[PDB]
Amino acid sequence: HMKKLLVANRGEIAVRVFRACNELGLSTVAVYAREDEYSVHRFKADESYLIGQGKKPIDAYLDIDDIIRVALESGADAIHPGYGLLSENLEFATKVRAAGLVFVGPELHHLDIFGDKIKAKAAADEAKVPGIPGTNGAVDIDGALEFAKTYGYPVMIKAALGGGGRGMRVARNDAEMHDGYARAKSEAIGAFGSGEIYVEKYIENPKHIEVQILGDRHGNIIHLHERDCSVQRRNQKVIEIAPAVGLSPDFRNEICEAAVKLCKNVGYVNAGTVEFLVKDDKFYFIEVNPRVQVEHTITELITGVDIVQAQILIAQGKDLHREIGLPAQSEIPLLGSAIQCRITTEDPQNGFLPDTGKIDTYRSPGGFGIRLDVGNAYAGYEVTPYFDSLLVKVCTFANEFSDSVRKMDRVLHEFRIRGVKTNIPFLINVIANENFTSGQATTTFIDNTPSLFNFPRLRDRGTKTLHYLSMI
Amino acid sequence: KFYFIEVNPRVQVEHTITELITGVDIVQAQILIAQGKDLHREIGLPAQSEIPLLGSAIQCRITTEDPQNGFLPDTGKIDTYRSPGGFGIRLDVGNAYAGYEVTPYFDSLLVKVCTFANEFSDSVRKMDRVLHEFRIRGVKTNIPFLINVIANENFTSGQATTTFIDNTPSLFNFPRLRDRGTKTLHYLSMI
Amino acid sequence: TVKADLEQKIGYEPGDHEVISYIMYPQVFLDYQKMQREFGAVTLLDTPTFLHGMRLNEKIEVQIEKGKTLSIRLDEIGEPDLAGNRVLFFNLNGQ
Amino acid sequence: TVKADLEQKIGYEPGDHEVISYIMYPQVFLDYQKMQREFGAVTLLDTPTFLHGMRLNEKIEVQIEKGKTLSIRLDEIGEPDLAGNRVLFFNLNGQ
Ligand SMILES: CC(=O)SCCNC(=O)CCNC(=O)[C@H](O)C(C)(C)COP(=O)(O)OP(=O)(O)OC[C@H]1O[C@@H](n2cnc3c(N)ncnc32)[C@H](O)[C@@H]1OP(=O)(O)O
Ligand SMILES: CC(=O)SCCNC(=O)CCNC(=O)[C@H](O)C(C)(C)COP(=O)(O)OP(=O)(O)OC[C@H]1O[C@@H](n2cnc3c(N)ncnc32)[C@H](O)[C@@H]1OP(=O)(O)O
Ligand SMILES: Nc1ncnc2c1ncn2[C@@H]1O[C@H](COP(=O)(O)OP(=O)(O)O)[C@@H](O)[C@H]1O
Ligand SMILES: [Mg+2]
Repeated sequence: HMKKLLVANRGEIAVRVFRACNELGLSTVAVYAREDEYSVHRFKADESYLIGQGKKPIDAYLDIDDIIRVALESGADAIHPGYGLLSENLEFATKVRAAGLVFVGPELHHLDIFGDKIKAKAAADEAKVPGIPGTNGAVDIDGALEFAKTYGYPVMIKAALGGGGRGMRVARNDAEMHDGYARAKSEAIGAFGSGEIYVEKYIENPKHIEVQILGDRHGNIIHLHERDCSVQRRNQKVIEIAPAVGLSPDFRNEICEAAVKLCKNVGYVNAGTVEFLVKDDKFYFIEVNPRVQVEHTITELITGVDIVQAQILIAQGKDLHREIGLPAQSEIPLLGSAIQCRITTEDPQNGFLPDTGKIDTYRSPGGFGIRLDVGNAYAGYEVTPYFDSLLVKVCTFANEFSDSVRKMDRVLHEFRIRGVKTNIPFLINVIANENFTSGQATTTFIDNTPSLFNFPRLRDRGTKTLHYLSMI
Repeated sequence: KFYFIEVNPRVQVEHTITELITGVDIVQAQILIAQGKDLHREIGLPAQSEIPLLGSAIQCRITTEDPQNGFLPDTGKIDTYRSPGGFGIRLDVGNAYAGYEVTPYFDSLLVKVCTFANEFSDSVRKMDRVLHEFRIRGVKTNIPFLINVIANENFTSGQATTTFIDNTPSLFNFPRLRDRGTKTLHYLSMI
Repeated sequence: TVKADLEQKIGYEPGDHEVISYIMYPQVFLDYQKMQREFGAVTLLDTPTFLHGMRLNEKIEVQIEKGKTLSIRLDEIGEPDLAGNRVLFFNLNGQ
Repeated sequence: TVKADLEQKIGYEPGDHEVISYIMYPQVFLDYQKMQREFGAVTLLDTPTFLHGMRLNEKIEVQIEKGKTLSIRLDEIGEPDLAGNRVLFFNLNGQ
């Protein structure tokens, strides 16, 4: 019944869904803001339409009514939201399903249950999956202080709608707890409107484990193993690996089983990610992401399962094991290990601020074990400050984790992006580290390793020679 | 029944699909064997019964042979190059980039593309996708012929033989391509 | 007979309108077909662009079909070489 | 203390020759270091290229190391824009 799909996103995820749609034989519709007119994803689709005319480009990509209007006038049967803009938005999915278009996502009750952190924690408690010992709902500042008294420091302040570590603060004493509560309140009203701050127990050096969940309309729910995303800077993911090579297979199986049984209790559909906090052979639920994730690529590499294709086919109502063709849970293969690196415009010698400018050189590596999901990184592309800093996702996969590390080091040295600064030297430093190589990296690994921020001087002799030749 | 013909005492062009379905880096193992290392002790390959079969893979070699010109190797200036990516796609590009002047001296190969998947049908679908997503302008390529061969039911069933191309004239029917960016730029330049 | 001859001359099977216009204006229709094969549907360009081309640093948008719009920008006009050719530095669709 | 101050001023630990040249010619050595950071080792260029730059359609080869030779061709010099900047269309190493 589906013949045409719109992607309400941009960048590399739009191209990823376009490639999946072309493999599934469907037509593709792109949307783009005026400031995103030179994006690759605009020209990778059968039809492209300008959206959000006159708005800011981020607000243009959040123009819900314009997106449904474009999808209706283009004859698109469905809308894939991708991630990061309206994938977790309850209002957008509600309007999409009210317009008669198929929403490639979970159900509305899944969206508004897993959107807010305290309701997701309540659902996990109903599924008896253990979580961080925290407040039973959004407490006040005084209640947060009371929790800091009875359960004792360390505690962590977290907002119930925070994203990307925005509404999340840390506290060590009483006054810093007040400051963190005030800052989380300001960030919650500023970006999300309502402040619903809770307080959770802080764990010393945890391991961030994410489990990928696929569920269909018939109720078959499987897990595509797990991902280790512990390597983070300021609670933002830097390098993600799959599977958790630093953990025992039985413990990973327990984490995966808890995730799939949580999703079975909530009756989850489509692709989803369950985030878990691992500390010395016990796990705690944090959130469920009701969308495809950025790091789904390494899960596809280690399992062989096309996550976006299965997402679209589940949105078609197809059976997980009969029509899509996925095997049983015990038959899901583990094809080696994979590592994902996000090459961004963040300058590690400038406090990881996003550099802007014109890319004058782009060379991408290839070969065995290398997967590229490029965004907008071609030569001549003018990097704008409007959108996110991502240039190209690169994934290296191999039978052994050591060979994956070696391939990713080769890739990061083979990559050449000139004109804008990149986080490539930081990624090289992290890859060379023995904690990451052993796979026992924690969430505090980057913040407690100052040697990651020592960068060798690069000659860059081609750029300087061309500059002098132009000068003379 | 099977018959020997010859042994190629070297790495092959199509070693890529073998290392995709096995996971075993053939060129790396070549160098490590030339270092005198042991296959299972130092290189680390498992025993023969433990060599994996990770799905199926397809290699297509995109060349400058023009199928509407008797597969003669076209030469000229490459003015457009867009390469696909994503899940299941492997690229081993030769000299194929924007601005590269294809000379008649060397081999006609532009880029080797390999698609791999758990199922052969998914590999075929991915290869059709990447053959349509590939954009090389300025020189003719064998891409329309590869699209025709990938579309054929004899190929997709796996039952193709060495006479399949020579006995299927429908492989040489090529749809007209609009190429409207090139023509528009040509008219704009002329005016 | 005319339709088969025209299907030989042009690279496809013509419609009735193409056959009848080939009857009245044979060389004009064939020259139009040659210009279609060389420059494409120039009817989609706007008239100042159609008659005058492009200036330096000009941005034009050509809607070639529904949902497809070519973003064309002329960045530089090269000096003519010894063979009389000029290299024109376009930015088509960002590239 | 001079060596430590130079290690502050230039982005690396200097040699004895660099320290002693910084003592004799303080501003001249710092200007040389700034030009090294901006233009690189221009001593590797040939003298007509060093003094006059590059002609249109000229091909030069710059050996920056043993086994590393930069192939540089100036294809086109762009007209200056309103900010006074020119775009120079180089072909470095085939690209
Ligand atoms: C992400 C994937 O899975 S890609 C799989 C293949 N599908 C696509 O590429 C969708 C985009 N469509 C196209 O590129 C082409 O129209 C094709 C491949 C379908 C037909 O090929 P052609 O006839 O030779 O080119 P066509 O005349 O139709 O289009 C002319 C130009 O408009 C470009 N174009 C294509 N889609 C759009 C768009 N939505 N908006 C603006 N320009 C577009 C084309 O890239 C082409 O430019 P090019 O010279 O760099 O290739
Ligand atoms: C195939 C693989 O496995 S890639 C692994 C390493 N990557 C490589 O590219 C190996 C070649 N070496 C290089 O490119 C560089 O010397 C590096 C990466 C080691 C150091 O990078 P930089 O310090 O920033 O640039 P460097 O000053 O050394 O070289 C200047 C230019 O000479 C180029 N160059 C590099 N090797 C050669 C060569 N053998 N011949 C001619 N030019 C060369 C570089 O590409 C560079 O041009 P660029 O601006 O486009 O990148
Ligand atoms: N209570 C806690 N104690 C210690 N570390 C935590 C705690 N809660 C979260 N973290 C770390 O901080 C990160 C929070 O990111 P997350 O909340 O998942 O971002 P988002 O809100 O965008 O989903 C996690 O990766 C986790 O490792
Ligand atoms: Mg989270």
